[PDB]
Amino acid sequence: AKKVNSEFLTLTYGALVTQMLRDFENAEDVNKQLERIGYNMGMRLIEDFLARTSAPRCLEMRETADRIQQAFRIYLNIQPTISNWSPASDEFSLVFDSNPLTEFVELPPDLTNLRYSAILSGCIRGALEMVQLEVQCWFVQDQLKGDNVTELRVKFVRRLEEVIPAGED
Amino acid sequence: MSTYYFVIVGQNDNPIYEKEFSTVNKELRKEDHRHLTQFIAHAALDLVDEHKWKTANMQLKSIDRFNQWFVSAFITASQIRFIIVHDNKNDEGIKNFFNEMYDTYIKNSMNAFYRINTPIKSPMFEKKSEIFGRKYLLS
Amino acid sequence: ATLLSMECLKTARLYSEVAKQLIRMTNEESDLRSALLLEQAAYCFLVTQPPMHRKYAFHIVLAGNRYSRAGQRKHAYRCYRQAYQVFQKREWSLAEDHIQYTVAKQAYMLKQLEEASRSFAHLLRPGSLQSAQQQTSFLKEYIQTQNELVKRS
Amino acid sequence: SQSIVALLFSEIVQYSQSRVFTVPELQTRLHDLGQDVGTRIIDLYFVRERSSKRETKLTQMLLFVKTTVWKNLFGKEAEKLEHANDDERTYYIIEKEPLVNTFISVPKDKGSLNCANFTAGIVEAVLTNCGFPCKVTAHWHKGTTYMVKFEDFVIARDKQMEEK
Repeated sequence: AKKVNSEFLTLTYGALVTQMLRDFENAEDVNKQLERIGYNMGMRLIEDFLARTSAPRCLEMRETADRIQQAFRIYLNIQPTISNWSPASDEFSLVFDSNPLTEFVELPPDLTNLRYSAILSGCIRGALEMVQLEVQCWFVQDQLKGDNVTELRVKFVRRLEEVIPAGED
Repeated sequence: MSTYYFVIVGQNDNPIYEKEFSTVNKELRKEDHRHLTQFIAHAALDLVDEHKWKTANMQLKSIDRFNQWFVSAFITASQIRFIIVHDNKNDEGIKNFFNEMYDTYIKNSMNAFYRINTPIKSPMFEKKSEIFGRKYLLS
Repeated sequence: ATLLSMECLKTARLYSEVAKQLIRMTNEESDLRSALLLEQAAYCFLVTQPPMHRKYAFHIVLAGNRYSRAGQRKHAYRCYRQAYQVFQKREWSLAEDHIQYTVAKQAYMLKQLEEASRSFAHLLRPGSLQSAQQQTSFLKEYIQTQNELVKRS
Repeated sequence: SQSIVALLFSEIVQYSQSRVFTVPELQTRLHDLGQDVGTRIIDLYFVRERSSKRETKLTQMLLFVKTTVWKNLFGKEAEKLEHANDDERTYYIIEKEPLVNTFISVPKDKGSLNCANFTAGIVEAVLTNCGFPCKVTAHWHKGTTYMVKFEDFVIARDKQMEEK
């Protein structure tokens, strides 16, 4: 029954963001720790995303893109769209349509340096850590910032696994 | 005509946010009248306490009188007080007009940045106030 | 008639009624009789319950003007004092600031300056949205507190 | 989903544990966050469930909150609402389902209280904004219960209203 309301989680997250900003005036630290907790969630979250689909780690990067894409539909019940691949064809752009945590939560223009929902941008980080595929991942257009629809840019950097599943570590 | 003027009285009884809906005149005297109407917000506060203990509904039509002004009081589940001072009443529309500003204030509520009696600063709510006032009261 | 009402309802503790009919009286019949009856009805309105001094305060100073106008000095002065004390009880310095500018006009000549000085000091123009006449007023407050500093130094 | 909320809330709790050097005011942080969420939960759930209708009767408003907040937050309305006759200021709302243990929780050896306090703070904010300020304490009595302590002023207004 989805056992949650988008509003409910939105309230919890907004209150938490309020809490950090009340803790540290500088948005730099709130961004740091929010990406830290995004990493933290993304490590355990993949343990459930792989509890349903037993996809092989990475045959190709488009497989990773579709995996992370379906992840949000599993959790946040939104379908992102993958596009804008390089001639190198390793990176990509990913579109989040509607963000439950965002829904009518305005941000102070005196707080612009904050990356509000970057937890997801870090969750995939924490996710991509686990499968031994670290990634330079972040946003190029933010529906939060005033852009039309959310758009995160994924630059994969390097692998951590050999012909054995154990891989380098 | 009625010199409609809206004011917020917070949970902790401190005033929050005003919004004129009157014709343009006597603005220097309107500053003193704004002091007056904040005092009237306190007086409303006091009376509407017991008067809302008399009832259980959202709208308490009009309570206080000052020989030219009418005071219309709206109570919410947020126990906010939304007050209009106005020479001649327009209550029939403002019942659901208060309901709509209620819904907008809820929108602000989901914005966790806006908090308990935390004074209004968002342009969104200000432009909502402008469009709604030009709709019914300021008209 | 209203006074007998006052006393007899005071023999019933339900002062609320006579509070309301005395406050509806006191607007009229004079600008002086209106004033002392304003405070009569006012403190009586406060007899039933200590709080909700709000309109109490408002009309008692908006009658303290008339008290300075056409009243015997001890009663008008007890007006000013009790009104101002009621202000400080639940502070709200906004209109208290202008009435303390009046405190200053009676302090620039008679009363003590430091009270007006600190009153305007707590208003603290930036962040309190003062106006052109208010900035000039706190210039004059600087003048009065200059008198006070000079007399202290 | 459930894992996302359960985890993410867990990081609220433990990041507070980071900024907090002891049990009790850690629990106080949990209470404060529950307040900051309930402070809008209240008037959201007002319109959509209470049909935008106020309940001056402490019993009726408290019962309706018991149904609504639990029905939408955690699905199952709390089992029982009780009033203690010895102390009319102090009533109980027992919720056998632990909302902390929905995300099965820490050993309560190094600590005592949990997300139970967070939902207790939610309840307390709902009460204090409904015009019924109160103290809501999570208690491991008969499992999860929330003891509610009404201000003598509030319960006195109630008793006076309960003079028909």
